[PDB]
Amino acid sequence: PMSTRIAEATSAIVSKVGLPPTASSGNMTLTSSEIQRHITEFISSWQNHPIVQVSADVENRKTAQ
Amino acid sequence: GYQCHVCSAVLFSPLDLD
Amino acid sequence: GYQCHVCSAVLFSPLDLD
Amino acid sequence: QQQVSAPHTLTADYINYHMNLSTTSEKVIPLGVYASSPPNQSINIDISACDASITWDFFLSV
Amino acid sequence: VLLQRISPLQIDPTIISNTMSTVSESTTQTLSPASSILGKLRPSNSDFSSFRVALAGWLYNGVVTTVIDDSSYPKDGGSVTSLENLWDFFILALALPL
Amino acid sequence: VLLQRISPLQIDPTIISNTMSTVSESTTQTLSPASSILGKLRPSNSDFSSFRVALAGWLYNGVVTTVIDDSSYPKDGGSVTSLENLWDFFILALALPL
Amino acid sequence: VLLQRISPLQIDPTIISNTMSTVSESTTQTLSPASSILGKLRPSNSDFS
Amino acid sequence: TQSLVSSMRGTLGKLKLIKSMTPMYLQQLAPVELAVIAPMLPFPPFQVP
Amino acid sequence: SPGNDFTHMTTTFPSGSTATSTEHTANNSTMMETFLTVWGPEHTDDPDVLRLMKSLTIQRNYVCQGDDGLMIIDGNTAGKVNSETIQKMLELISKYGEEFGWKYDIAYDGTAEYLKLYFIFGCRIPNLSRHPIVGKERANSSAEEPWPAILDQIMGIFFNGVHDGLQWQRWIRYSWALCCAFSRQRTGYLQYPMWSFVYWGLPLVKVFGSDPWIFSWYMPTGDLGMYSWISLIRPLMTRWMVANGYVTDKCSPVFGNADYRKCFNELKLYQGYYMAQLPRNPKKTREELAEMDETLMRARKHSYSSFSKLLEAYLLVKWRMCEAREPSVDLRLPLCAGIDPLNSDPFLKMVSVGPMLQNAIDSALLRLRTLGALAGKIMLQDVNTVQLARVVNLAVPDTWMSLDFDTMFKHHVKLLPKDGRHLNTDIPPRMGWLRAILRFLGAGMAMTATGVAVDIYLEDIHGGGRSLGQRFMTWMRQE
Amino acid sequence: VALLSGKYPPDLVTNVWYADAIYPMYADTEVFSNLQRDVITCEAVQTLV
Amino acid sequence: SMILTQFGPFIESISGITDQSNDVFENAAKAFSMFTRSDVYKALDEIPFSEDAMLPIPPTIYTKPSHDSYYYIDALNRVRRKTYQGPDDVYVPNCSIVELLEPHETLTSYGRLSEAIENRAKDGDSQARIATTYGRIAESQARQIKAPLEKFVLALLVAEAGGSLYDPVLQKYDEIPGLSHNCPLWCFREICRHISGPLPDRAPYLYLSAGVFWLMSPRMTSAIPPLLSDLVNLAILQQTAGLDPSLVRLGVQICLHAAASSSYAWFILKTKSIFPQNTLHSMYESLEGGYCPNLEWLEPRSDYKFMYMGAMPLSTKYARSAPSNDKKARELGEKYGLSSVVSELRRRTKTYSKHDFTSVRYIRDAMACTSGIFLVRTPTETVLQEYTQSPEIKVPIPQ
Ligand SMILES: [Zn+2]
Ligand SMILES: [Zn+2]
Repeated sequence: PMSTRIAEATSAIVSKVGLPPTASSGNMTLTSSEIQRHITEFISSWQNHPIVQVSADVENRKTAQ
Repeated sequence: GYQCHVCSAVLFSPLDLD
Repeated sequence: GYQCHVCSAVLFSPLDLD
Repeated sequence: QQQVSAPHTLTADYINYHMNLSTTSEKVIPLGVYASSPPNQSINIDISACDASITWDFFLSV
Repeated sequence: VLLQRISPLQIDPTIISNTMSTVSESTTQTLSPASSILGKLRPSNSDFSSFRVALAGWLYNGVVTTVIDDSSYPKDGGSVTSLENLWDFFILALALPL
Repeated sequence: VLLQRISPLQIDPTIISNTMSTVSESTTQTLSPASSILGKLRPSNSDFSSFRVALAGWLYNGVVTTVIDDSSYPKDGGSVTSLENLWDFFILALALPL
Repeated sequence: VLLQRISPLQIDPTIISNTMSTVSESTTQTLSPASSILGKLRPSNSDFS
Repeated sequence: TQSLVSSMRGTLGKLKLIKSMTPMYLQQLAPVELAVIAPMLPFPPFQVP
Repeated sequence: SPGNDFTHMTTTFPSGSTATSTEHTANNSTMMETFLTVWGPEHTDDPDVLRLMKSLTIQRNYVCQGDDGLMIIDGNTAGKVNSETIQKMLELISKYGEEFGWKYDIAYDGTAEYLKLYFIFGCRIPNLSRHPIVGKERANSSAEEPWPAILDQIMGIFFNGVHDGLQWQRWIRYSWALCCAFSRQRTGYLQYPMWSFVYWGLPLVKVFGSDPWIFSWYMPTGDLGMYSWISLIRPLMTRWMVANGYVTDKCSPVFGNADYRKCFNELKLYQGYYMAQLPRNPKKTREELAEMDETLMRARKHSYSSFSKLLEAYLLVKWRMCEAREPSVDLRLPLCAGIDPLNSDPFLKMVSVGPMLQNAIDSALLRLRTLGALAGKIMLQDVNTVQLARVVNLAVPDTWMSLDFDTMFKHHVKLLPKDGRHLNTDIPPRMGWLRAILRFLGAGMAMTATGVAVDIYLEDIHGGGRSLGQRFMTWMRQE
Repeated sequence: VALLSGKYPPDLVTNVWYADAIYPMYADTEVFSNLQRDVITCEAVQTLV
Repeated sequence: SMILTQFGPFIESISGITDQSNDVFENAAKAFSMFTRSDVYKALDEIPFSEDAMLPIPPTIYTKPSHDSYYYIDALNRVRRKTYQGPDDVYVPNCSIVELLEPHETLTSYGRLSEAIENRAKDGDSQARIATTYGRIAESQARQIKAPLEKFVLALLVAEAGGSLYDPVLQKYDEIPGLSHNCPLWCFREICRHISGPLPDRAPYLYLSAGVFWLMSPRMTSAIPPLLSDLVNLAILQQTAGLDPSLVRLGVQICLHAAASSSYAWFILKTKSIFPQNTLHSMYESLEGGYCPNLEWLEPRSDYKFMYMGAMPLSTKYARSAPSNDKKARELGEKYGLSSVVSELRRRTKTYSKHDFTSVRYIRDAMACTSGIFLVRTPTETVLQEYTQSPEIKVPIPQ
């Protein structure tokens, strides 16, 4: 169903810890690499918005009470 | 043996590229 | 360089293909 | 008709643009996006037979 | 939402875009503050709900401490010799009393 | 119309457009005090039709009190830093004694 | 190469290109001191070695 | 430069003297509305000073 | 039907006149105002209905354009208005119409219908069956126009499919099949090359050895369209030319050491570019049709040297894609119907840009103003970019009408490089009209590239900013 | 943005506007059911202990 | 595989496989001119169609009694028609057409309106004027297309032969059911074969600039040229919009009832409000979640100055509070024999309860299944239907 087919596309778009890091862890044409490089920055700058970090669509069993 | 970055002209040897 | 196998897309110069 | 029916049109324009600015005669979109929102409703009023609507009996005489 | 319903006023940034038009500047200079402020005063995701959330948070300090997000601070330090960081100081210094 | 028939004075709408051609200013600026007045004060040759009525209203103050139109005011204040409202003050300051 | 695998210090050539952006200057001048120094430096990858 | 300082002062003058009704609202209409709204509310107000 | 010819006396009005709309709108609004003022309170009990009627007026909520109207009943503090008193008022509207002849077609479901646009919770629902694909109106029995004007309706099919959120890979792929089916006709036969349709706003798939599905149909048509994809693909195109024996000794400032003239002549790109500018109207007989056919064949037989002076003057400008802009609207908010993450490219463009939520005189006076030469006002003032840049006949296309081009022109196209001032991109204080065209040349490629609309910065003008606009002035002298 | 820019209606009258806005909420107020539940909670606590 | 052997290097150019080139474009356009009208149906004969495209086509489309009882001659000697169902039944009826035909030269199978009948109609015969009236209005109803339908169907067969595509954004293929699961093309094949039957050359009408030609067989009625132009639109939109086939089958079924009706255009005039009434006018009987915009228009309200201020989630209280729909929406289907369509729409509409892209695309795909044709009638009945009505003043103003 389309309800799953849209959710798979949302998960394909929106994709990818608090610890100190370790050492282990001119012109240009258009490329799909550059497309993905733009899209990940866009989704990150949207995802780190503070209203987006908290708000949800459906209230839970505590909020309904 | 790559191109330039001014007028995008390709070259074959690195000497006339430089 | 002929063709990648994720999508059937044909190219040249495998410096582009990798 | 367009040589003698001037001031009817010339006073229709004054009602449409100075007296009751309800006509939107590009901006139709946000009207309906406000009007379709959850707290408000909207009523779709359409006049059937607008050309056969007005005659000398009630409108044109007055 | 309830304060947005009951409140008689409303936010309108066209006041700012009207008062920035009659500014005195030259078209030779490489940076313009009156055109930097109109760029800096467009919020990400274009939501204005945080103002009414900050007004609603006055009823609750015992459980909620509304603070300003870390992403509004000028990218781990800014210079007073850079104009965008002056505008970013202005925005924060006006937003902090609420 | 009766004053217009026998009055010797006439329009000359081009005299302001002639005299504002020799105002020293720079092209680099965004504001233009020479060119703002010509947009604020455009002539249209139908301007004596609103002047001779004010000249004819002097015969009747008991029944007629000629006032300035509501739309001729600077629309909620207008800062003196703005140049257009500064011209709008000058227009009213010349028109009100009539 | 051995200092590469240990040193936490990383070069960021965008620091200079950031800090030389907001320098006030006229277009009508013919020098651009803020822009001559970027053509002097040419921030590139081989500073490390 | 000169023109940039002359533009910055004229910008900050307008930012000081902009006409906005929000400070007057927060002074004298918003406490009236909070005192009207707050008694009829599902979670009652919980305040420390 | 022959033998059927008579006259007839009515009281009705003609169908599509101009003055028959305005006075009907005035008559709509006047009777609605006297409904809400007088007939309303005098004919009902149930003071919820009375309180509802006494709270709204037609200046605050009533919009009418023709016969139809839309009345808006806002939300109160307690939520929405009780949906039964609204129906009790609807019965009074229907009763009110009977007293003087109007038969209202009132409707109350939870949606909004105005000027035949369908919304639900702010939805932008397109009517796909408002216009069909293979359907065309014919009122008379006369024959239609000759063959080379059918491509305008085929482009009409494509641009009508743009504004409705079709499956875009499927829609472009089917548009190619129609585009190649309507290309040849008996008169050697006449035939349009495939670049003549790329001039008409039709995006491509995979050319010059590029990535597949790489441009978008939000690209403009004309020379502003031809600038954008070439300036995006150019360092790959100059590699593909040298990739099969197209090398000359001198380097061009655009394409480098490759002979773009011979490569474009053999591939017939020039001939499509100039052949698409021929008039498709057989203007005022089969011999005039043969005249137009010979004029159209002459463009295909002639070999060409370069593009137009405007496009060649455009191609000296180089831009850069540094970083993507912050979003303009919520992703999970359904703005518009049909577009979703399954319809990937409009979903990215509409979020990154934002939806629109807020002529000969004007040409020729700018032609004489920008060249060295109300009429006392125009000489020193400026207008916005979309009006000042019509001097080189640049217009915001039909495709960008449902988006926010104003914020994109004003803020997110910078005429200054990120590392300061390169001393090559120095627009003089004189001839500051060039900025309004550089805005369009910047915002071309930031919309043609599929995916997120990116913040774009100026990088290079090859001949210098002073010598750039002298080419535009040569085109203005040449008209 | 909200601090720097916010305007009133051109003909605002405070008592008219507020007696328009507040009236639909205080007829059908439904706050009393929470008062009916807050007795049952305190009854259940003492019953438990 | 005939289209593959014919159009090998072109389909790979417009599916993202190979680079586009001018010579492959022109070698394809050389072949696009070289198609007989029978070649399109030969290409349609080879595609294996699935079980979910098969539905019962009624037999009563092909057998319609002729037009003698439909028209008459008014006083003042103008032609009209007598209506059987409703006073707005003034459109083109559906009857047998073949008896008013004489064949073209150069090909036997296709005929046009015979010259003797228009000669006697210009002379002033009673029946001949009625016959040429019906013939000219059937030509004008069949003419309302942009180009011959076989070219559009052939473009569909070319474009949708490349299989599924690949997305550079979602990094995956798309899942759209192919030509085997496409019911309007199955019906378009079956009707155009059953008209011809044993006779070859299998094109029910060809389209020219000035006039059409009809296939000379008793299987041919006037309802077919609007029905085929109606089916081709759904066959294209089921591909290039990603429609659900469970809605497309209803959209074809209503058109088959329209062709089986007494008149085609009149039935579609009376049934043009089934899809929005059952779906769009009945959304969200139970609402549970979803996001909605937060607009307001600024306080000088004549200016229509708007403003977008974030988006808020919906709550439970904002369900469909409007009155019901069932008593008349079911009645409309029960009058016309479409209760199996109306109940099918209502039970599927009652399953969406959140406001996201899924339930919105449901409304789009349900609205797409209405048939967009252009209603054709003579001007002599356009006037005397539209311009004979009058307003009624129940409370006039006194003398
Ligand atoms: Zn080079
Ligand atoms: Zn691949």
